[PDB]
Amino acid sequence: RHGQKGTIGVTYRHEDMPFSAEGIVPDLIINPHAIPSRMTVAHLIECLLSKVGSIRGYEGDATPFTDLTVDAVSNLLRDNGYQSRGFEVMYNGHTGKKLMAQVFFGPTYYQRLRHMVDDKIHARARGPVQVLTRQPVEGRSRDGGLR
Amino acid sequence: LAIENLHPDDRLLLVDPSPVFFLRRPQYVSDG
Amino acid sequence: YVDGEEEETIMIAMTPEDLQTNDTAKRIKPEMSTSSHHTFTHCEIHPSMILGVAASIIPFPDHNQSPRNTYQSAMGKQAMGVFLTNYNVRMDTMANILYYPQKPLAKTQAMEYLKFRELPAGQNAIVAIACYSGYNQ
Amino acid sequence: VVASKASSSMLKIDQRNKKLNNRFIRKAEMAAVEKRKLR
Amino acid sequence: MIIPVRCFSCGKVVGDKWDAYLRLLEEGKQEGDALDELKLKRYCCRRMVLTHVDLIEKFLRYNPLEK
Amino acid sequence: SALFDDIFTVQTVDNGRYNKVSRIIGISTTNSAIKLTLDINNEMFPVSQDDSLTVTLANSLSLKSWRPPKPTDKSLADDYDYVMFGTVYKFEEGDEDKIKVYVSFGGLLMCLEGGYKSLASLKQDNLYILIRR
Amino acid sequence: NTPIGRDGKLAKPRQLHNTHWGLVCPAETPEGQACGLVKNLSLLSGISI
Amino acid sequence: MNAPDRFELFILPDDVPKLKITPDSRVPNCIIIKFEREDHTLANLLREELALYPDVTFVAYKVEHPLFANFVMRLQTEEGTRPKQALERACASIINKLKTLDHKFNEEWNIKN
Amino acid sequence: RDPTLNKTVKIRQGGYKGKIGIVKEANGDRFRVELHNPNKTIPIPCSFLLIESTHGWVPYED
Amino acid sequence: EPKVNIINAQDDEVELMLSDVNLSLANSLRRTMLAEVPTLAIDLVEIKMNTSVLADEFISHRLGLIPLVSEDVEEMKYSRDCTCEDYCDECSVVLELSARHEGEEGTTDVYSSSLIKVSGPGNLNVGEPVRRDDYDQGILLCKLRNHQELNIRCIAKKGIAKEHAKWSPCSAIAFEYDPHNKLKHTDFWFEVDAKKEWPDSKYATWEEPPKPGEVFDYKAKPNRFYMTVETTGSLKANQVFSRGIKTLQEKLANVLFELENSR
Amino acid sequence: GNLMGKRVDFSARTVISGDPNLELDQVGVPISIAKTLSYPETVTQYNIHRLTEYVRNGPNEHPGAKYVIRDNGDRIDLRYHKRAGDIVLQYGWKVERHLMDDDPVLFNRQPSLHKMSMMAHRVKVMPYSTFRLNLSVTSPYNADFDGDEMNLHVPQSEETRAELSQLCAVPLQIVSPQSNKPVMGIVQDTLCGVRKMTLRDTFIEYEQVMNMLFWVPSWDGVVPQPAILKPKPLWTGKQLLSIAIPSGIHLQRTDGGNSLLSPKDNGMLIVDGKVMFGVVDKKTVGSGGGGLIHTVMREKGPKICAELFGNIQKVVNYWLLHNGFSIGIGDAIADASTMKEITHAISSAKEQVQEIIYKAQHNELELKPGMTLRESFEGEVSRTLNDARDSAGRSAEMNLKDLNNVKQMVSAGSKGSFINIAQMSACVGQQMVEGKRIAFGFADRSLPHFTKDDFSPESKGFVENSYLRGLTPQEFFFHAMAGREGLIDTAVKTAETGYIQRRLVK
RNA sequence: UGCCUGGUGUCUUGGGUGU
Ligand SMILES: [Mg+2]
Ligand SMILES: [Zn+2]
Ligand SMILES: [Zn+2]
Repeated sequence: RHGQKGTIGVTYRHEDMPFSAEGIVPDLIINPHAIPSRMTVAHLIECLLSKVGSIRGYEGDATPFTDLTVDAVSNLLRDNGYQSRGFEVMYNGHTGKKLMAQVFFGPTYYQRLRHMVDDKIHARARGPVQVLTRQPVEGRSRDGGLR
Repeated sequence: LAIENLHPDDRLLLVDPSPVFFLRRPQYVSDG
Repeated sequence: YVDGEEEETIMIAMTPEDLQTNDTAKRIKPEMSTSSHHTFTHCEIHPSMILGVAASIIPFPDHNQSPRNTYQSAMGKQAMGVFLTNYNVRMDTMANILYYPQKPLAKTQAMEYLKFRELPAGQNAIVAIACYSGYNQ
Repeated sequence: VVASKASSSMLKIDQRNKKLNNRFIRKAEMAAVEKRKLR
Repeated sequence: MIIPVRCFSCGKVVGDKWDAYLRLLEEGKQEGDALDELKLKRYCCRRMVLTHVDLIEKFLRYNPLEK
Repeated sequence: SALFDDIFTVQTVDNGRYNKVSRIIGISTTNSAIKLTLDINNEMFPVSQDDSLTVTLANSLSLKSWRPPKPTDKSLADDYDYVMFGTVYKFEEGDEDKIKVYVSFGGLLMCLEGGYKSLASLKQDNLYILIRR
Repeated sequence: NTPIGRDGKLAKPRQLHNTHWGLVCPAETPEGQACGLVKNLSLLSGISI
Repeated sequence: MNAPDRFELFILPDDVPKLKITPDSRVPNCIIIKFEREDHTLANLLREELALYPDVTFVAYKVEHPLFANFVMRLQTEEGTRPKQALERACASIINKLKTLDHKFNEEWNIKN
Repeated sequence: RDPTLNKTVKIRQGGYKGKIGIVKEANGDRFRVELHNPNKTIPIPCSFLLIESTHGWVPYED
Repeated sequence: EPKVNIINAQDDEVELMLSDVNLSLANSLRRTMLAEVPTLAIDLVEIKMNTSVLADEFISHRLGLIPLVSEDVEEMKYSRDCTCEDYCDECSVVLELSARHEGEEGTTDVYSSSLIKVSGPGNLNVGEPVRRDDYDQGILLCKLRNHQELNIRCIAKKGIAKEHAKWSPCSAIAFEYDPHNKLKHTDFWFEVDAKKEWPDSKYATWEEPPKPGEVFDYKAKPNRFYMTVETTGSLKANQVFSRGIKTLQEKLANVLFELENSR
Repeated sequence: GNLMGKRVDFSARTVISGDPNLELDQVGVPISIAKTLSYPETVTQYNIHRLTEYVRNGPNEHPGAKYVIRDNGDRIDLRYHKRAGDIVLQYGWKVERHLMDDDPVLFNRQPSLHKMSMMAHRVKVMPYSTFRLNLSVTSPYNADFDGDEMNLHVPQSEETRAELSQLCAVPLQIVSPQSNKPVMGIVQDTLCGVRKMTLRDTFIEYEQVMNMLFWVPSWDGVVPQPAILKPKPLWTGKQLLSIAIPSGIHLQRTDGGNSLLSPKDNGMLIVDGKVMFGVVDKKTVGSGGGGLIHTVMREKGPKICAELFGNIQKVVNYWLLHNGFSIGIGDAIADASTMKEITHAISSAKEQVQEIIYKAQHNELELKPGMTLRESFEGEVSRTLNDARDSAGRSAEMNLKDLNNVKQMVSAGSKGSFINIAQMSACVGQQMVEGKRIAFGFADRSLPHFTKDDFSPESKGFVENSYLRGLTPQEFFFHAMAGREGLIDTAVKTAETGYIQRRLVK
């Protein structure tokens, strides 16, 4: 919900994903490089607030221009036995060894967009042509050619 | 009776071995 | 009610707390020291009501770079959800329905009147930010 | 209408949660505003 | 639409706990306490029951197409 | 066998930016005007100020693919506590008797200032440094 | 919608003006040709009858 | 549409050998082993078992691409030992370790049942 | 003229045992059968098919 | 040389500590338990009638995820390895479901208890859907109102979680070693002090914290591993552990046989 | 529309994705696209056996064929032929076989601004439905994997295939004639991981070194001696990186007048392909001129330079996979000691602006020549506020530790800059619309929440807060105005630039 | 002996996607 669009690059099975000490594997891994240039801090704040809410069984209130601060959410998260900033010690799926860097980890609301690759893939060797110009027709639905 | 009806000193005896304004209780019908 | 022309002649307070006269996390209110005293005539009901329908879905829109808010407003109209409850009896040219919609964990107060809790258009995924194998660059 | 049992239970839960929220959130806001005032 | 059979992240079976969860919420228990009483420890499982919206109760209100 | 040998007293130990790497500066006890600036691994060979180190430089450990050393074989490294292998990337034939030798042990740098007579033999492509304490 | 079209375009009609506060959404606008020309009412706005 | 069948991760075609061995002539007494329809589960186990043998001087493995279920392992032993014998010894040793682990777990489970 | 074309068939061997399909191509000894279960079409030898008839399933003697 | 020590034991989860094994062996065991232990799950659905509001493939996907008792699945054969034409009793289990709502008011819930085993291997304890108790209704499958009926016939086959996640016996395997970070395998992010900003591990009391004057030990390797195995009920925890060990042994034995037959 | 540019046959289009495990000049092609497209191969006595096999396999089995073309020009369709096995191929016939591995294909992304937007790759057939690119070529194409699509064109002749493989091939396009510097370099997490991996205090054990060495395709089978032999054999990251660099490469760079002892590990010195000191980052393996890539291209040629990308990427990606890297909300937070400094700096700047306002209102303000009183006043206020934001950002940046992830990404040059740190941590700063502060849209004020004739910094679009701290409604609206101006400016200037370039080309 | 099919509008307009 913060303009962070992307496409699936590869799918790993349950046993190939990194896991935390309590066995939680992520559903989805995004690159750290998406954050600093675009400055979507709201993404990180939403992840932290959602983590606290799912731990405590509440729904976070992310209304803008309120008195919510990151430090209050961090205190709540620390009181529940997690690192106050949301980091987690995470293990490597392939070898089982600990990762040297801790991983920001939590639930976030994602939405699936209408643009799927199977509705865009198109190839043409030969096919219908226009009557006037005898050049390939236009359109993926009509088995057309590329300009 | 409830926790409120308990004596304040006895409430002080209830020590974990306050609500926050930004944690709502979930609903299903909403409003409008 | 006031329109765009009557607003020229009124003095509005942003919050009811503005009607009366050292933390590193909380934000800073305007000092407004140019005027010795103020005589407000109106007060905003809630400042977050300056947003539209699509921009009322973003959580913490004030912590974001504004072009990202615009991009999300654009992309929220392409998210598959449950457009109506009678999708079985309708014959639309296209229709996309998500199997297991979930309501967001971090919601906004304006989502109550958009029925986003009852017809949500997404799911809560456990997201990890990491350079795992180089396939997410 | 003859609503199902699950729907009736959900309605009761919603009413209770609405009342509890309207009480607790207002109380917390009142507690916070006075502290922000005296600072 | 209807409570998922398995938790997406780990795979715990949460599809048999919807009715018990509603019964617990009916008795006045808080959502966190209700989820704890069902032995849902990991928050990946807790989000499945906590954020589920039950839409089949709205689809069932339409008159069946056959008889 | 050994191309240089001396005993140094550590003047300064600088951790600075890093956690596992320390800069140590030492001057020879038997001969001043010989300086040693060196990078070491703290976790394997921790040192403190005013320590005494026996530093030896050799062009070979004898008495191309690397292999884990068999317990049966013996080499010059059996007498020391910290052995590194590096390449000499600068041999500054400076002033009348000021010679500087720069050696890089895979990014961990060493500079050895001294007279020509002491450091004449250190004009090699690769050097082992053997430190005892 | 603002029917100024594409011919004879200028940046001033497309801009977000000070007087738009509270009446149209500052964030929601299309991309490309219609950027700024297409507006969305704020969540408490109305139109006089 | 272009998604491969999931059983191709572990079901071996008839014409594809499970285990192809080719010598590596750049260094003495080295072989390259290509495992088909296998992944990190067997590879890491074998690699870390072989790394402890005093007569094995180089052992490594890599999975070329996550979308293909195979891995290739490089093994290189001392002059006395043929690498394939070292691989067989590693397999047998891990089998014995697993056997004693199973026996001990059964004993403990019966005790604590 | 390929009497088994456009006929419901069931697979009895291989990696698709017990899946219902419809024969689409019948050149020879390699039948193209679209599967009802996923949305795909696969080749299959004639020996691996069970052609539906008026009385249960019949092997490749239809 | 390897040792096993059990901390907690239950029918559905066991919490144990492995020691004197390599980290690779423990991780391979975890991976094998997660994705290579065969179980039994519904793999074909023949829908004879479905007038419910759910799509046919929606209900098929839901059915495939229902755990079935897979105790004697070793005796069972893989579908592709059975020479029988069609499916026999030795490579498949047939379950049947029939649900209907009577009366013109109310809603009927379809539970997994309604799945009735019709045919299967003789005297093998496989195929029955897992039930927590004798009075547990099970997984909610669908809902029906008046004049809506669901009548299906499902076939269960043997497979592994590599092919599809519905055959996975485990839910989540907690895995952990070196609670006090004596090996320095991780470097702790911090703002002020890394010691008081990071929560203690749940096994921190099982190992002595390092002494203040202790030096780093470069000769140490991870030696004790704490892991918890949770199952979905199709297999008991001890069965999952033992069968993971057996599967790993079979894989290694197959590799050994290939090597010996190569010459 | 029909003569200068026309629609063409033998082409494909689909979404692109990234593959770290592809060579520089390789593209991953889905199986369905490979089956649809074709290349007519002339039957000779070097390939008649293989072509007969392809004809037998038919148009549905890969590798296969779609048509057989006789000498007279008649086409034999293999879908509708009942006797495909009864076809004998004569010399000189053509078989329109399927697309296969190592076939050169032209690859293109729109808009094609320069000649590096069309380059010829080598086909590799892969499952799933997306084109796959090595991530180093995403720079010349100006492409990322958030939904972009790219075009593929298949040559249909021996002459055209030779032209593509000898002129437009990706390795030949590494150095551009526009600025005589490389257009492809190490990017994103490979850049971040080569900075992290080549730090002075990165040591690697033997078992990980063996795996890292086996990953290098060009490795010669000799393991380098460890930097530390006793008590424990340890290799440094610089050694494993030098393994990937071809021998005979010399590179020297001085950063900030550093000495040869490099106390800060800056600068660079590569002797015979071995790194002596210096952290490898954007200044070395980036796309700038005089770096490692430019040196290798000038010295060894396009083939070795193309292999260099693969070697470096594979080693660094394995190391970073087994090490890890992340970013969190805790990385945008500065301690109280720095927050008080930032607040003091901002307050001092606001006091200075207030003094300037008083001086201008009492006619005590000096006038810049060529500018009016109002223009000089506005320029001075803008300069003061920009200096305020820069000072606060500098304080925040100096606060950050070495383990801060944002600082690591900025230092590596992979993503972000100093202004991003300043705005996320310290102060968003002054919002400018059309090069000036926020105008007075209302009657002598910017918003109805301010009094008339108010020139204070917060009344004309100075966002005092940071993104972490959150923006007040007025700052939110002003920042939205500035962002809208940016979007409009981009969407308008693109057409003017396109027209200019078309006129120049014509 | 009963014997197998390639052939696909146009013009406007709108809404979108990647730069
Ligand atoms: Mg893009
Ligand atoms: Zn779960
Ligand atoms: Zn059978």
